[PDB]
Amino acid sequence: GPALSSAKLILAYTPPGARGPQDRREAMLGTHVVWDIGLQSTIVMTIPWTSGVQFRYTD
Amino acid sequence: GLPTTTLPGSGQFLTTDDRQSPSALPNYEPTPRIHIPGKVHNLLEIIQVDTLIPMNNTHTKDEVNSYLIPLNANRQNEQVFGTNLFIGDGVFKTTLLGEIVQYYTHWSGSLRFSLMYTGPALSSAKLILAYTPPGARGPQDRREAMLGTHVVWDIGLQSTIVMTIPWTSGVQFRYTDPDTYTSAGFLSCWYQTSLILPPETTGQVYLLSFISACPDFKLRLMKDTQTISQT
Amino acid sequence: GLPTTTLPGSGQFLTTDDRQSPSALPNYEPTPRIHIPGKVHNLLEIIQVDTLIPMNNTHTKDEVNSYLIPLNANRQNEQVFGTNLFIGDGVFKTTLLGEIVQYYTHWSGSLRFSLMYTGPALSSAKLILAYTPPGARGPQDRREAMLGTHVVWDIGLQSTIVMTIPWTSGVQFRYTDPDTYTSAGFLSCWYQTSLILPPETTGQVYLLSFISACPDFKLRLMKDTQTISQT
Amino acid sequence: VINYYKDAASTSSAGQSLSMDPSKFTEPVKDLMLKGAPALN
Amino acid sequence: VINYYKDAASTSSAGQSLSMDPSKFTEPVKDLMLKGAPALN
Amino acid sequence: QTVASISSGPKHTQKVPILTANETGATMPVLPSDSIETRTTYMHFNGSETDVECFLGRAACVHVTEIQNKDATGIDNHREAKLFNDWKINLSSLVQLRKKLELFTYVRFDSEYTILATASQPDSANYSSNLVVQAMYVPPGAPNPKEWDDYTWQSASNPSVFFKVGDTSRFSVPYVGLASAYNCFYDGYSHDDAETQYGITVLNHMGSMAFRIVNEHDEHKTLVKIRVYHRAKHVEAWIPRAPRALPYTSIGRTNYPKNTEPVIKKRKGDIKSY
Amino acid sequence: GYSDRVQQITLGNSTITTQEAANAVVCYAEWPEYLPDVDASDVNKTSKPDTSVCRFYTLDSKTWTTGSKGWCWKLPDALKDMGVFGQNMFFHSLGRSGYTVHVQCNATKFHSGCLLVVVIPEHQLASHEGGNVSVKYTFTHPGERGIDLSSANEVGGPVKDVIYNMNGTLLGNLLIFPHQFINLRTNNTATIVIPYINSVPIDSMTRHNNVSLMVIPIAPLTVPTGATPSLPITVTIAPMCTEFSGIRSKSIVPQ
Ligand SMILES: COc1cc(CC(=O)c2ccc(C#N)cc2)c([N+](=O)[O-])cc1OC
Repeated sequence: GPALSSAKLILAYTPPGARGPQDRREAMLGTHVVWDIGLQSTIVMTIPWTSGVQFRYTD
Repeated sequence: GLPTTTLPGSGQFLTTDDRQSPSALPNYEPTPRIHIPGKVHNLLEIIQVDTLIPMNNTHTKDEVNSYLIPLNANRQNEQVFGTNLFIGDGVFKTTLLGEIVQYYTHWSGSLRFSLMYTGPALSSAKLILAYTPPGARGPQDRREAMLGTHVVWDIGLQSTIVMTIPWTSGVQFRYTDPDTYTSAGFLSCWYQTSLILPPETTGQVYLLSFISACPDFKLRLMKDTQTISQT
Repeated sequence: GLPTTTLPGSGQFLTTDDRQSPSALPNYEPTPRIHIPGKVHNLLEIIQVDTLIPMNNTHTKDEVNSYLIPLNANRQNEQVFGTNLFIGDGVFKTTLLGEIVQYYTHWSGSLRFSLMYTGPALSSAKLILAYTPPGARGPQDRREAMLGTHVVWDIGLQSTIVMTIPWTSGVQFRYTDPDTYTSAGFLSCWYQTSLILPPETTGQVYLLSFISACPDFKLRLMKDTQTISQT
Repeated sequence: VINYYKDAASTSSAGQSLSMDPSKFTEPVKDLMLKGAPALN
Repeated sequence: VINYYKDAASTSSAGQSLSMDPSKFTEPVKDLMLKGAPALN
Repeated sequence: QTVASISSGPKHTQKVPILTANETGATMPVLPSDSIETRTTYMHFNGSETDVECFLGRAACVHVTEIQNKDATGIDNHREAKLFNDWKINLSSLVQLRKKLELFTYVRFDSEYTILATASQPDSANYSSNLVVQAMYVPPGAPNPKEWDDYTWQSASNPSVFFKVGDTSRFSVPYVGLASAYNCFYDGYSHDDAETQYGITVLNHMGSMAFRIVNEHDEHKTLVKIRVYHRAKHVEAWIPRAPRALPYTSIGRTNYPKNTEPVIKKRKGDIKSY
Repeated sequence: GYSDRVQQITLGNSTITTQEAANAVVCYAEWPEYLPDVDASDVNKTSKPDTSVCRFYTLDSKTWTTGSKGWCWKLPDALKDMGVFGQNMFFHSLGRSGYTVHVQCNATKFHSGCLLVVVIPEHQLASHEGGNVSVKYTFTHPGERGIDLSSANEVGGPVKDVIYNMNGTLLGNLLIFPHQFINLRTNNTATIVIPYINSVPIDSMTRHNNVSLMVIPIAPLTVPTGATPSLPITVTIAPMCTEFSGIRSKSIVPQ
């Protein structure tokens, strides 16, 4: 978006066990990143390996 | 003559001051001390000795029964007794601990609450004592009680169970006079399994409860007690 | 008995004396100290923290607007605000500095007066703050003001300008209570160039002013304040 | 703490005993009982 | 300055603290800000 | 000793000490030497009089009450007849000292009390009686006096002072708070209840001070007014707050009157007026 | 290469970033810490959930309009229904905690407005009824919705004149408390780290709110010509060095 515009978004990773968040509050309760749009154009949120069994199926 | 300036307060009689004063009997020689057992130096020494709690203070007048906590055979998960922990009032008010505690305004430390089983040797039982720290209500069923500090007591050869009521508080001192901010919580007892009597036995079974202080204990600001008068 | 002579004053109660007195609670053991952040040792510590000045105290009642100093676009060399420097009265009377200052009779030292611009980022402006030491009247036009202690402030990335009001006096202490002999002078602000707003912008622009003391500061002779009574 | 008077009774309060041994009241048993060991062995 | 009384509360006023550190109020910022350097760098 | 201002001359640099950003929340220690040419001067000042120990270290009246010596015959309520009286200890009844204490959030200190008793005989009297006052401290939990002659005045454990009217009583009391410091404010309740009281009135249950006149009655009636003064010593204060601006309405709560005059003075003229 | 402007804060599995901050404030220059033995009183061994409670929780965004008076939240109240932190609050008799408060509000270089963001320890509110009326439990425990200073009074509630800080002191002197400003032309966010401040080692987390957080518009909001006359304000709070003690049954509170 244009340089003179602004915004603050929040990315969120919801580990298995519960449903996909239906509202920001629900999402924010798990792994997340509050991104402030600015000079640095890109936000990098990592999705940390969160699992019991140490390998998942690609299928 | 040394110049002096008398300060405000001069002439006052403060019942609490500790100064010297002339002896009205000069040269009097008091009687020699002899050895006498049982010397007491601090009241904190004696409140560590436990005395019986009149837990069952449900009678019309004072009586030995006020100290007997009834226990019923084949009852399950039911409540045996309950009480708040205002040690300066209620069941505690007449006990040695309560009596001494009332001579002071503040208290802190841990309490030692114990129960001694008196039912027949060939009988059995498993009870659960529970301390509910301030913040929530007195437990209404075993489950609620068990969620906090507790002890599962197995009646057996060793007749007495000693559950300590660990000092659990934010502010480091409570008032002896019942005060809400400084409430200590609740004490309750329930059936873990039930009381079982042997054949040819039908008599009532009782529990004796005691209260005393741990070395943990502290009392401050001496004051008069509500336990005596004339108007 | 040691011969003594009581001096005049004996028996008096001087609210300011500092003597010893017997404790009414002997052997009482106060609660242990624990760490608590934000300890204050001297009032001179806290008056160095600045608070907002209700410079625009031109309203019918107290309100947030009393703290907003209006700035107008495309005005040139005109006056923005003015005030005398009786820190114990006027606009200063309700500020932390003024409030504390009023607990004392004398003051000395340098004041820290600052302005923070709140207008849109894409707007610009150059103002001039000026301190007029005692002896002459409060400046009536920029030229008059500029002839004394002043600061030309360029609004920019750094939002706040801090103009110090250097201790300028003959006698080394002034009265907190407004007194002519000990007057501190005047403070004024003018347009150096003008306030310029960007396109699509019409909203009002405001300035926030703060007041605090420099380490320079001194206060003497504690007294009661006119800022409280009953009812 | 200068005693202005000749007799002992004249002096002020004694100050904390600092003895504090409750055992002569809490544990006046003949055979020592160790906490943790069977009260009745 | 001889204390006639046994308890601490009896003694007179403490005397000047002589600590005087206003920074915990005037400069409670996480990143140190040097006078003269850009407040916002 | 300490320098009040160092000698500073002309300036032309990229180091601009007078340009800051107050939104950081800091008050940069800018000095006159940072914006004008200064000469050297010394402090010749330590700021001893603004030390909290000094600020709260002087006696302030914290309560005025009244008791009287008269025939008690027939009187049913001694307390009401003022044959003896009470004072629910608190330091926020009289506003002067209160505003000072409330300059801080937490406060710890020992207290030195000075009690003054003055006699008065409004009606016809042949002489001024020589009355002795007894001030007894009744800690919460101690039995309260009901009659000016209860067994309670034996004061076997409660500390109490006896002094002549017209004279003054003095003694100090150690820091009696239950916590590590006293609270000047308390954003809380005694327990989680829908109707219970809010504020420090919940924490301030310090007990009462019972006053009475030991003498039996004389033919006339004597009115004794009692004034209690408080001086703090060995002071400690934490978390300074905004000074009280509006008038008080009640002991312990921050409440202020409805429809109060504005506190900030209104300019007689412009925002440009001197 | 670094700047007060750009910052990252990571607690638990939550991370907030800002590219337009104005440093950060650490109340009374003290970072939060756990309760040391020397200061402890309660003999119970405490519980330190660590990462499961010491993370950022985001409250519902408020809407800043040209007529807003301000908002007031209270801690720990504001987080009583926030994940495991909330649960621990009610299941324990006692507890202590510090926080990292992050208030967000972005606009454009054409807007203008200045919010005061302050933390007030022991913010004892006043009753609008005056005299000696109290303020009912419910009204000082608004939860995450907080108190709206531009809403009307209500029986049993507190007074809400922004000007008198809801306690009889003037707004202008609120700056003596650890604070920060969000001045749209400079700021985008405000960050304040709060250490445990109390006269007791640990306390009840339900009957006592240790501090209240206030976001107060000082310089009113102004938007460019023909733009939406409002901006959202978002508050994100993360507990730190949280300790819980005296676990029992779950507490039941007024309403
Ligand atoms: C002289 O009258 C007495 C007064 C007091 C009350 C006291 O000292 C106090 C001071 C400040 C604060 C605060 N904040 C709370 C209480 C006590 N007392 O508390 O025990 C005894 C008195 O006579 C033994």
